[PDB]
Amino acid sequence: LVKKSTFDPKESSPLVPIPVAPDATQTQAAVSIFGDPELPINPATGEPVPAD
Amino acid sequence: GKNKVYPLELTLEEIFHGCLKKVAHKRKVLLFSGEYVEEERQLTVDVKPGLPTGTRFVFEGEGNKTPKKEPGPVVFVLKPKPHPRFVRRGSDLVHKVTLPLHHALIGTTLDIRTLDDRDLKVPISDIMRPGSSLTVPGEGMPLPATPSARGNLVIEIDLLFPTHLTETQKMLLRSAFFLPPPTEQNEETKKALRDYEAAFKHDLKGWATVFKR
Amino acid sequence: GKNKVYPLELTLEEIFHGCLKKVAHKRKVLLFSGEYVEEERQLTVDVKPGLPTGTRFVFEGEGNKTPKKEPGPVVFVLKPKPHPRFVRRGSDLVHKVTLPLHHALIGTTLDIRTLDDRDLKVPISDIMRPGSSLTVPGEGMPLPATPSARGNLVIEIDLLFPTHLTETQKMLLRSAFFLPPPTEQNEETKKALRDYEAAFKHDLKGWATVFKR
Amino acid sequence: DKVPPPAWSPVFASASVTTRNQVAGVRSNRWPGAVCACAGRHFTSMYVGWG
Amino acid sequence: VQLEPNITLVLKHLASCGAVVSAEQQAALDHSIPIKRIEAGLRSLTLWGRLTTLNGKDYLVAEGYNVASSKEGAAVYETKYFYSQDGARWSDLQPVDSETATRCARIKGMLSGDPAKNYELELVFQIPELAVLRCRVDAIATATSVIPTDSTILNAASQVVPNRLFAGAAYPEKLESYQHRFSLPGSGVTLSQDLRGTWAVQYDAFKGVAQVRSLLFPGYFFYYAANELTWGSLYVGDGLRNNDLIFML
Amino acid sequence: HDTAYLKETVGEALARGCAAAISAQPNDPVEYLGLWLLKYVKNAEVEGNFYRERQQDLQKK
Repeated sequence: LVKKSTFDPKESSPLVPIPVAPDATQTQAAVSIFGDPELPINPATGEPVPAD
Repeated sequence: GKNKVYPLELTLEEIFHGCLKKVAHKRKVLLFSGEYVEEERQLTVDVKPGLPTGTRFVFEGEGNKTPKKEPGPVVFVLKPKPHPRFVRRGSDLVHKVTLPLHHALIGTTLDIRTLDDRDLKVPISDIMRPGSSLTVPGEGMPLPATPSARGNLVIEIDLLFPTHLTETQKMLLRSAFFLPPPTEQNEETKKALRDYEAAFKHDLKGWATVFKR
Repeated sequence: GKNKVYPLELTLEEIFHGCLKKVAHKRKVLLFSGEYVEEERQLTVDVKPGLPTGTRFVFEGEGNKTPKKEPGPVVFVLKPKPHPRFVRRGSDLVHKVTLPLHHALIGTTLDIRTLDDRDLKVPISDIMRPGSSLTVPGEGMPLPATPSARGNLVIEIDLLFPTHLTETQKMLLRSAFFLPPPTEQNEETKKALRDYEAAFKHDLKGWATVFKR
Repeated sequence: DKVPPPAWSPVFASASVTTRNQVAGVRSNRWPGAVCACAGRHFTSMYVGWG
Repeated sequence: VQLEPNITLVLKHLASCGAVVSAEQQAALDHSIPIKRIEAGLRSLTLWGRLTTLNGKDYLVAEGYNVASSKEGAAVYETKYFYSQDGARWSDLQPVDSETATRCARIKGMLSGDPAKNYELELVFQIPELAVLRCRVDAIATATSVIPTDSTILNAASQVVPNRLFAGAAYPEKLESYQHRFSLPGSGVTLSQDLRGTWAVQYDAFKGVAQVRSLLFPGYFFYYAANELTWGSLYVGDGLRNNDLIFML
Repeated sequence: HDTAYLKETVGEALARGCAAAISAQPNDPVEYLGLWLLKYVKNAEVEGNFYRERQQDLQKK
């Protein structure tokens, strides 16, 4: 009952929250070996970019 | 009598989370001297999450003070700064994305970065019509009335058609756009499609997978 | 100083060619009797070719006649009746046609019957973008100023995308939308394309051309 | 759908089509659990599941 | 005693029941599950099951929830569902409104591969395949989601949290030792309160591994190791429902 | 009179709220006091709700 009766004046913090998350550059590189990466589409002309 | 209105600029992230902005006010008290006396007054404005555009904040008692009449209130009007991705409409968000034609037909996943630190990969449900849109519920601005409900993010789909197509490419398009239903194809048709797919998905001489240069 | 305004409805063909409409006007003259007495007048209005919508025709001295004041003029305003094909937008017509997706990409020839009794076949010049348009010079409404020059007929294109596509149909579409340039294709690729085309256009067991059931 | 589902649906072992040594077989639709696989000269059939 | 079922242990214990995943897909699953978990801001994300399609590209569905509280006597989990043809890249599964939630249960037959397929139903109604897939997952989760009893407890502010002092369920062979996830810890509602002949339990008393299979949904399995407190469930096979249960038994 | 009306109506609640504002030392005491009173009436009713729910569960068990 004390826990439910505690006042909690949640006010707008001046700073936008920032996320605490470990870096994922290493893991993202490992994932990229799975599957075929689709050829990117040139924004200027919808035709695909040159490839080999 | 007369009130002074001041535009107040915020980013979409501040509106989503709820900012506590501090603003400086220049109050001009008028006296016998030719020049006026000005001072800087700091005001704390509390914007709650999901407040609609055009919200007016008024501070009574603050403003340029003529010797006789008590100064009128100062007015702060809320307007949002432009955002590279989302433009707000009513209570939800609008995301305009340019989409390649083959992404519309075959179907891919649109990847967007929300105002909250979450990453969405919404799939393309079916053949997107020209001018059609896709709606993701519970991804817009929070409701000003209740701090738990959210609007539905609206993705206005814009189609990017290819600029060139070869005669052989058009022939392949025509065959795919008039293929008989699978309960009608001949045995030659089934064998022909199998041969083409095997020669299209070839690991070495096939063009299914290519590496950009 | 009151005037009688009467809408005048004309078909697009009449305005294009120039009609000669005979209209009936009911003029009321007030007498000593409790009720009025009215007569039907015949007025000849000569609409010139390609007159803009909203043209006002005024007949001076024609209107309800009060015992004292000379009757005011009667006003005829020109408005066009709806047309199954064309809606005029200024000096030129506008045609809205629903276009198949494969018609847009591959390219076909639209069929349009003009206001003049001449058939028109306009090819699709390139990849029709969603919300794009096509213009045919010299196929619009005649200019009111000069009786020879006309506007330009404008085709407003609204693509009709297919409703269902099978997995094998999508696979062929992906191969068509990612085919390597002809200077890059392998020898196996050229052989595969030649084999598939010869089977898709098979004279007896191919689906290149079929007869509707 | 108005198209009856054909039996012996395909089954793959790799997402990419450029893998060097990948096995590939078929899986029956009429009997759920029956699968046939073949890698070169080594092929085998097996049925596991409810009868 | 666990806080989240392991993907490896679930695949290991359910390999006998045919609940297996391709080795390359298993390798991709290990890398891409933490990536999606961080990207979606979820504190829990595990593989829910695998659905068979007419193509070899099956649907891999993994569910995840961020909050879980008691609401009107039902343990409500704000679950988020994701699907992926391969283990590399995941997409989202949006919830389905009620009007299409009733017109999707009448569509039967195992699904196709491409999620951009539209089914036509009777005037004609167009319904995306992804909507049909979401319906089947929701229906199976409502009927089959099972956890050991007393494994969850209510803290202050009415939230369901894992029981850190859960000592295990005595008599794991009995169906009274298992309950639905959405059942409140106080309520004595278990799998015994369901239909008499819809749940089959095979308990290995020596190895201390209890196995639960759903007869109304034949593709659902759930294991519970007794020597070490570890339980997990996985649905493998098509999402269709078994209606004529009385004739089969 | 007016003082008696104020004391017996809001005298006790306001004193508790003022004590909380003194200890908390917020950045805006007037808003803090206003929200405290709104919470003050809210926790009282849910306290009765909590007692009723606890009694109901024991009887049901």
